[PDB]
Amino acid sequence: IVCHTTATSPISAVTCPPGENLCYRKMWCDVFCSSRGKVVELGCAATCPSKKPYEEVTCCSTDKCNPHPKQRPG
Amino acid sequence: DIVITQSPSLLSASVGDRVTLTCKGSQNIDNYLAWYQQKLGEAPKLLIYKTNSLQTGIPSRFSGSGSGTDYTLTISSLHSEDLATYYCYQYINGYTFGTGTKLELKRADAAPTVSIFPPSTEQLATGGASVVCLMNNFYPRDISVKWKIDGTERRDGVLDSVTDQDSKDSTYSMSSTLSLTKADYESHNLYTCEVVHKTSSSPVVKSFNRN
Amino acid sequence: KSEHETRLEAKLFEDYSSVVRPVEDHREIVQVTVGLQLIQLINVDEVNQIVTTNVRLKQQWVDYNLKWNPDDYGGVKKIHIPSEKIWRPDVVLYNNADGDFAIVKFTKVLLDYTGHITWTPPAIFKSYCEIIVTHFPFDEQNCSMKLGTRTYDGSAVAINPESDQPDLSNFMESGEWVIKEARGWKHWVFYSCCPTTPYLDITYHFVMQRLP
Amino acid sequence: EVQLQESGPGLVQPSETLSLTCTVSGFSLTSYSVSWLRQPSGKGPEWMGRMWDDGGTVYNSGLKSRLSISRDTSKNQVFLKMNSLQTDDTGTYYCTRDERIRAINWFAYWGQGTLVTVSSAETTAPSVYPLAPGTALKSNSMVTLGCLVKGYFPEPVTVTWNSGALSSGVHTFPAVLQSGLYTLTSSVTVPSSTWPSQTVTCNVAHPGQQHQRWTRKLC
Ligand SMILES: *[C@@H]1O[C@H](CO)[C@@H](O[C@@H]2O[C@H](CO)[C@@H](O[C@@H]3O[C@H](CO[C@H]4O[C@H](CO[C@H]5O[C@H](CO)[C@@H](O)[C@H](O)[C@@H]5O)[C@@H](O)[C@H](O[C@H]5O[C@H](CO)[C@@H](O)[C@H](O)[C@@H]5O)[C@@H]4O)[C@@H](O)[C@H](O[C@H]4O[C@H](CO)[C@@H](O)[C@H](O)[C@@H]4O[C@H]4O[C@H](CO)[C@@H](O)[C@H](O)[C@@H]4O[C@H]4O[C@H](CO)[C@@H](O)[C@H](O)[C@@H]4O)[C@@H]3O)[C@H](O)[C@H]2NC(C)=O)[C@H](O)[C@H]1NC(C)=O
Repeated sequence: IVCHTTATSPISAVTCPPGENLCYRKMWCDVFCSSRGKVVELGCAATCPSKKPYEEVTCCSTDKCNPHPKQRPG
Repeated sequence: DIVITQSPSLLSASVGDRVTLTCKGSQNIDNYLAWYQQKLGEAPKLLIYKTNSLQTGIPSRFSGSGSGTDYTLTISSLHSEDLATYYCYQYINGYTFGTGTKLELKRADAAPTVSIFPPSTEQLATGGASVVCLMNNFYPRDISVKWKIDGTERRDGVLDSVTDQDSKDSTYSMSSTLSLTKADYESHNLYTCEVVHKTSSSPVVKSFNRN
Repeated sequence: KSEHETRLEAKLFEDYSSVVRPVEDHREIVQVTVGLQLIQLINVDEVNQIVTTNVRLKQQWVDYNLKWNPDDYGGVKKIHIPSEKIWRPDVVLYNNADGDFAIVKFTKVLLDYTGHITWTPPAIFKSYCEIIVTHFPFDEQNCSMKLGTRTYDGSAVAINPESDQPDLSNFMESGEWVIKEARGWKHWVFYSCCPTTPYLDITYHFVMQRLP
Repeated sequence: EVQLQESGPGLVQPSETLSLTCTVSGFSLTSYSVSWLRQPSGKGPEWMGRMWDDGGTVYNSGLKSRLSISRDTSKNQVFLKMNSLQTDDTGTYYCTRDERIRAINWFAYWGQGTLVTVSSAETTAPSVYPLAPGTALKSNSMVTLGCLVKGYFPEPVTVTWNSGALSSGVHTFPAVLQSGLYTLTSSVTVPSSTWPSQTVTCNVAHPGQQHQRWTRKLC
């Protein structure tokens, strides 16, 4: 599976490694939240990562399904 | 402070030529470099500053370029009134100047107008005598003068002086003066100035005597 | 001499603007070299897992409009000028426990004739620390501090860590704790506002362990 | 409009002070700085010091004790004083109008200059003898006539030909040293019909001794 990733800059589509066949998106407010919006993290995972009360994880199993929230999926 | 070396030291080129002067620094100059023109007996004139800013008034044929350590002034189509010495200078770390690139014009050959003048009445009164010979408007600067007293030559007591190329017509001009006592002057009769230049096979001769 | 340094400061600031980035073309990214100097742990709250540290937030960049020729000012090669008067990248400390951004004192900067700036303003930071649960007969906790430009993004001001570790050379050790380990990592951080334009942090952490 | 003129004595004898002046026009000294430069003989130029636009001064650290720059904004003059002279300080001396960007400065304009030479020798009076030909061949549009400037000290010297109506016809040559005193020649080309009809006369000037004279041809 191919996933968008904030590991790189700018954000890139990467072949998610073997075992890791879900693409994810985690978002959370940091200190800049009122000016820049939520932090955006994109990447690969085998199983869906641990949500925390303040964070907001999502998961999906299709190519480029985890874009930046101001960009189109697929 | 930053030492600066200009090449070429002496430059020969004809009208319409695209000449390029260089100016390399011992350390990084960071574009803070100017160029000025110095004609002989005249106030120096700023051409370029900050590497490539043309000074207001200066012809568009002048242009600058460079970065870091190496810099260049270009004259795209050489005019005759650009015959001068061109100095670069640096102004971030002290104030150091370039050695100087002298600009000399190529030209067609020209033959010297030779005239001779005997020593005047005033000088003869003072117990001295100077015979002068003027060779005006020639090219190249490849000229030999010879003085003669009653047919044999006199190297002793002669003082030659050649000018720098004329602003107008790119020619040189020479003047030599034979200095004698009044005793030694009329001790001889025939006084002759003999000029050898490549615009004639034989020398040009001008002369006089007691009559 | 006083007279030359007076004139120097006047000449430098007559036509200066502290509002614009010190770059010739606006596409240039200003390079700021960042380093955290840890000085002393001054408080340890074990109930809330908060440590107050005294730091200095060492910054270095070049302002091209603040170059001068030493021969013009009696051979002076450096001056101290108030940090209030110049442009600054506005690097701030955050993930602070009480008061989200850390207030940093505005000490003077060292300026030199190439326009180089060095600024080492002191601050009091309050970290939140995570208890490390790997092996703790001897207790251990991990405290971290994030650094980044408040407003500028990574295409205007790039922060570059001077070292892999925080500077512990003027660190006064404790009687109870020891810094086991301490590193700095630079990150590219993206926010919902801005898909194309990244921001930059440097997170310094130190692991403090209790002595027997 | 923007002009600078450097005045001052060509000769100063060693272990004394040199006093120069820079008369200025086109601008005010309150808004523009003025620098002093010089070129030692067989060497490059070097910056001596500056009179700032705000009234203060700065000097080449090597010349710091000898130098002292001042000004008078009503007279539009910048002054130089340079004590304890010697043979190594022999050259041309310019004043310049400086332009700036932020705290950086450079030399924008110049004056003609002033030659300054350091030797004990006395200021010698020139001798201007006439030079006129013997034979007259044809009635053609070119005939050379000249003046012999002999035995003056020091350089430079400036020759004038019938006021200044000579213009493009004149040649003057570099002077030469024979035994510690200079000697120079100058010439001019005219129509050969002019030389018999019109009277022909040159006039010379020498700045070190203030010397001046005129001479007509005794053909
Ligand atoms: C106490 O708490 C603190 C604070 O929470 C904890 O701090 C964390 O500590 C860990 C280390 O323990 C840090 O992880 C490392 O982070 C660095 C830096 O990460 C950033 O930069 C990455 C790369 O950037 C560069 O390359 C890319 C090209 O891909 C380029 O675009 C970019 O411009 C730049 O040039 C980013 O990928 C990375 O993104 C990730 O994290 C973001 C959030 O932080 C997130 O948004 C992203 O989605 C993404 O998840 C980030 O921006 C990493 O460089 C480093 O990664 C290496 O190490 C791990 C080891 O597990 C491995 O997974 C990686 O694949 C990578 O592997 C190399 O190094 C290994 C050794 O370290 C080695 O084993 C490998 O062989 C491999 O080495 C090869 O390459 C390198 C060159 O890269 C070369 O040197 C070698 O010779 C060899 O060729 C880690 O992930 C955390 O950053 C840090 N977190 C914070 C907030 O500070 C602390 O750990 C706690 N301590 C305790 C005791 O509890």
